[PDB]
Amino acid sequence: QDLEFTRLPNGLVIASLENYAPASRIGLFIKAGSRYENSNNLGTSHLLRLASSLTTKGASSFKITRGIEAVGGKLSVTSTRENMAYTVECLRDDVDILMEFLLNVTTAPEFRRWEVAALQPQLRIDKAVALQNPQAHVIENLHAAAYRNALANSLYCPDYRIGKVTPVELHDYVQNHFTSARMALIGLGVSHPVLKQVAEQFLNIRAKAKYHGGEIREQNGDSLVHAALVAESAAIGSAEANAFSVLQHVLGAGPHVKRGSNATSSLYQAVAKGVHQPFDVSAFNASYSDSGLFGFYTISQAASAGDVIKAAYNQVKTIAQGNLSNPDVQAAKNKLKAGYLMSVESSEGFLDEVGSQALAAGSYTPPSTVLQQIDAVADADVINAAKKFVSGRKSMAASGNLGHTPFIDEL
Amino acid sequence: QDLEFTRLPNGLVIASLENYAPASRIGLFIKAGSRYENSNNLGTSHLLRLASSLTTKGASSFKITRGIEAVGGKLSVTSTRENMAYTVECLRDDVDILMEFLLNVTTAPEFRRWEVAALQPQLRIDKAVALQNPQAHVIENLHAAAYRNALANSLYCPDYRIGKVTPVELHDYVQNHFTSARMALIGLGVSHPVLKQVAEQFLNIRLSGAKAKYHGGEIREQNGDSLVHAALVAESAAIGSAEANAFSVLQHVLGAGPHVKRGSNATSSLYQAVAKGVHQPFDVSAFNASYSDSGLFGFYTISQAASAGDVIKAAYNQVKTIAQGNLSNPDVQAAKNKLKAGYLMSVESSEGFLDEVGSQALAAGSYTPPSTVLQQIDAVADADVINAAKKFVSGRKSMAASGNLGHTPFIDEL
Repeated sequence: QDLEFTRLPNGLVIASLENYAPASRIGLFIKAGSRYENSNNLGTSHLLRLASSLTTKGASSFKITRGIEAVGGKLSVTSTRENMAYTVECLRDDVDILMEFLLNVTTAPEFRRWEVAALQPQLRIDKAVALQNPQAHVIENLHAAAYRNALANSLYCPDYRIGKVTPVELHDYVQNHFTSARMALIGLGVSHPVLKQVAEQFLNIRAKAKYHGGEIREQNGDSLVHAALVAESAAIGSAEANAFSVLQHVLGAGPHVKRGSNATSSLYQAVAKGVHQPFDVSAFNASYSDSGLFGFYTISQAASAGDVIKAAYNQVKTIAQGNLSNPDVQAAKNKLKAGYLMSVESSEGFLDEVGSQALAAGSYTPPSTVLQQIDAVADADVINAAKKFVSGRKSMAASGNLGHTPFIDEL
Repeated sequence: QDLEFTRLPNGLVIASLENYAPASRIGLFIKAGSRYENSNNLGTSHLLRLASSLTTKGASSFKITRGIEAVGGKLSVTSTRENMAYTVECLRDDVDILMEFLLNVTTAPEFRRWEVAALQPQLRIDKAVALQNPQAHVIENLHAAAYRNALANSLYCPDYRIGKVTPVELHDYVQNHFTSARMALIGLGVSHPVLKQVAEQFLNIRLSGAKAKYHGGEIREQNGDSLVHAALVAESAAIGSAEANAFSVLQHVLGAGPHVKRGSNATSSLYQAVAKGVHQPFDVSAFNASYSDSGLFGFYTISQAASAGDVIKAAYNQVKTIAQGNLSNPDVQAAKNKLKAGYLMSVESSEGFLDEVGSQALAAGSYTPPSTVLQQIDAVADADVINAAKKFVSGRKSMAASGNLGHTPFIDEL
């Protein structure tokens, strides 16, 4: 079948693709990420990721939990700095139940304060777990430096707001962003007019990422240095941004082979020529509706990172000068064509690509057309892309034992 | 009497001033602050501030504690990023006891590991107490930005080194910096050759320091607090330079805190300049830090969350106008009278005097009498004070804050 798609006069979107799968899948995306938080109501969105499965006007927290598990369904939340996502899974004989539970969470939650207060310390858990993975320190402390207010906001609540988030801020945040204009309802293995029936019946309701640059240095006790160095980018959808996406793979954005030596990654090889001590490196490419970021992510030892980062910085530098050949670029295209299609292979990874476009575009982009956009990329744009990285103002962030780590200006 | 002074061939210094006070006072200063810590052995000096009153080869931790208290003496430690200080108080009939305890702490401590491990969590206390006073966040997070390695080091141990400081690092830090070349023994109400007798007998003993390379930058510690604490500074002149005295004058011209209780700081150009714009509770004052290698100068800020962006610009402009040339002699003459007072009032006590004696002694080959210091104040020209302000405006900046920064600017917006 083909992906249905439309829009409501209230600005709401619907899609549908009856894949004939046994298990349906429905996902309500939205533009209510963490960038929409001011300095006052921080940690709000982290509470909302957990505020699902709470009391509603349509049902209680107990009915929701068991009513889902009785049919063996699923309920999961995903967030980005821009977008949020409420998603379900179930069998297509059980769609109508999960919707009634889904919308009561989204549309009309009550957020009774005691349930909220019992939920606050869960933040300390979900945060500190995900910060075991050291990248989450770096990336969060990185966006705090590159950008000022909006996209610099953390997905994860800071420590001082714990037990201070009110229901008042939530309902405000609900009413201020959970609007039909910002939403995009999506369903797979499901018919189109059903979601029309649901949305018309129920969902029919009512800052800038200013770049600054800078640097963070989180000295900690750990033998490995985690570090990143980036510059301002192009927003998603620009052909300019596709050039970075190509440039990302030219440098090598992680191994394709298990335990491979990353033979084609110009960075990992360029570092290997200088360094002979365990390391890792890869291309970082973040994109957003207003802006994005590009550069590379670093892992090294405490007494060798100062060599690794310079080598990566020079490899990008040579490519900006003009040192780049077509087949190298053609290879990165074949990678990018693969990275996209392999992402949307599953129902889930597909589902993220559908509504992201739907919120960021007035229509779904078929993947075949995306492949055409890849081929449209010129090698010179990829070079001018690298020029921006070198010439543009930088943003930096690290964590570890920084006894030998340089700064921006030394690079 | 007059302040005795000399130096030993091993590079050790002694002074003495028999003030005929009932209570003696002795202080062993040294160049072993926090700048001498690398990234590996951080928190070391914070442990040493507490590692006093531990076991030694000369005595046990119990003997030291009670033997002092039995005579009602005192033992206190002071540290700076450059210097440390071990000081005592006692009655002059009880000098020889406190010395034997003092030197055994300094000269030959054992640092037996279990006592050390029982002492580690005390760091979490002494730190977090002093960080109740919000300035300590700002100032520490400030030096981390202005400077790279040496003076950027915190006096206070970071959280990850807790329970990881070894005795090995200490004895190394002892042997690497507790040398006779870096010390300066001082005693008041005490005779000179006594300290000569002690030092020659005991202190006659044997890592280099690092540079305070300036970088600039900014820190922004978003927290839940209605008040914004903030600072903005630039690179300075080291202590002893006549250049540095100009800042010290410029410090008082702007107003480095009230002289009157609850006064409106009538002469503080900053507090008045802010007052012309703002009509909501605030505070501001001149910040002037100086060090042997470098220093810092600027101003410290306190404002509300939704008004600091106006306060800092007003202070920035008041300094800016003065750099352009807007400055008169009697305004400058007033700040001199302040500075002449701030110095003399500091060295009024035996204690505040004692810090001024040995600081010079470590940073100079001889004591500077205060009368000569007053001459150096009068030597300052108004134009140097203006060129001083030019450096603040023209030089690269360093910034730091803490609070609700919803409306707070950056360096570049200033």
